Amino acid sequence: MERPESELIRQSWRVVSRSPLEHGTVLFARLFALEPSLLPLFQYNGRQFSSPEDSLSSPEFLDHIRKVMLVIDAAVTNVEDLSSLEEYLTSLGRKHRAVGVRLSSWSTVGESLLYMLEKSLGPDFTPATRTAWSRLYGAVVQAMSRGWD
Ligand code: HEM
Repeated sequence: MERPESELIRQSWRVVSRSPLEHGTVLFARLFALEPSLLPLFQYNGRQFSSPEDSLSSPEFLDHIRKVMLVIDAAVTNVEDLSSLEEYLTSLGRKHRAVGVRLSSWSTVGESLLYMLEKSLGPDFTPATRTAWSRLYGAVVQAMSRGWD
């Protein structure tokens, strides 16, 4: 990730980072709207969520969203030199393994992240901004993939 894209990522993330659960709530609502077959992957207290709105009522799931947003925040923090996060990201890929699932739906999660950013930023979601985030997301998924394999 080069310099120009890096300030773009930082600037755009500031808004998000002020209310991470409200934003991650959009990401996951979008995710389950696009691919409801991912809903059963998130099971707490020996229960499957029936509908996407059920997931938003689960404190365990909302806490999961906060973890996701904290990891994206760590990626933003290290956007200039990710290799600093490489080991952690490989360990995160290992975690998915695993608990049970592949990362074959990585693009859908990526499009849900970009959806949340588009909706939050509005006119500030420039072509340059989208491209920067797509590349950052791609870099994170690659490190996680090294994890998993
Ligand atoms: C490729 C599609 C993905 C799927 C289907 C998926 C699904 C899941 C599932 C089922 C869990 C376990 C939930 C639980 O039992 O609480 C999980 C954990 C997690 N995921 Fe994802 N995930 C994907 C990609 C990602 C990406 C791209 C990131 C971040 C950039 C991410 C960050 C996390 C974090 C931080 C956890 C918690 C890890 C821990 O407890 O140590 N995931 N994911």
